Amino acid sequence: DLADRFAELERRYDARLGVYVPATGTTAAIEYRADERFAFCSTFKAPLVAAVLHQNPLTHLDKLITYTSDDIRSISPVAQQHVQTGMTIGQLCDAAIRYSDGTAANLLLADLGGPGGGTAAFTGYLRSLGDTVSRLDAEEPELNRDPPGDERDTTTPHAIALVLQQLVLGNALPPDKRALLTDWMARNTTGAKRIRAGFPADWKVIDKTGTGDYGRANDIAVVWSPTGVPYVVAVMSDRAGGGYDAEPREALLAEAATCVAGVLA
Ligand SMILES: *C(=O)[C@@H]([C@@H]1N=C(C(=O)O)[C@@H](S[C@@H]2CN[C@H](C(=O)N(C)C)C2)[C@@H]1C)[C@@H](C)O
Repeated sequence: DLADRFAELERRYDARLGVYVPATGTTAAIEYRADERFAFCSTFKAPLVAAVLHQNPLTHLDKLITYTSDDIRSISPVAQQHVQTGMTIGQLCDAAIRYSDGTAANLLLADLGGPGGGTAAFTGYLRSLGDTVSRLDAEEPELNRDPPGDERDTTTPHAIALVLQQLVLGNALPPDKRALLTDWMARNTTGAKRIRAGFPADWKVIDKTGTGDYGRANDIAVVWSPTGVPYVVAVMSDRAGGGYDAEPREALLAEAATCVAGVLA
């Protein structure tokens, strides 16, 4: 019984866990707290890259963006290496997805442009995909810091799974732009201990992680069975009971993903 297993994990990790897998052909939707709000943390960077791709000719990827010391305000493993030379939009998309680079995401928000440093256009992009739930209100680092229960900078496992499904499996993007997004997520370096850890090696996994204060740990993925049947898997968690400094616990996500993988196999 999945719901019992997920409740057990909540008790084990003193956590709140949300899980959504959209219905398919012959699988029912899997849902646990799936309509509860959880902080996006860095999972917003997947739809952000989609927004930027959609908004511009493909060769906008080649535009050089320059930035400086006062632009580095959050974990930025790539942008910190590159501050002296600048980064192209393509490099920024790569870093935002594959290293979950915060400065890259801030610069991409600015590229999208408009009110709230790009957060309003980002939210507008989600609305165009029929997501009337999610909202982005701040950039890095503030978007990870909203107190438990606060709706700012939140999505739900349900809302984000339906968004990701459109982006990767559906027709939200033209095939060329879709492939760019899928490949970046395929090559993610931050997800080995999350949804990836719950699925057997012969299943393909592409994903974007999120980690934040109050013990926040998220992962959104598309997985393909060894016969090429795709499923979207959104797992979100927090450990608000430990306060602001509560440690995120990836193991929770690995276990929840293992439970999902068992139903889908
Ligand atoms: C987004 O959630 C935030 C960043 N996203 C992270 C993630 O998805 O895991 C981490 S960065 C990632 C894990 N640690 C590695 C690292 O190189 N350092 C921590 C230095 C890579 C991060 C909280 C947001 C700040 O963009």
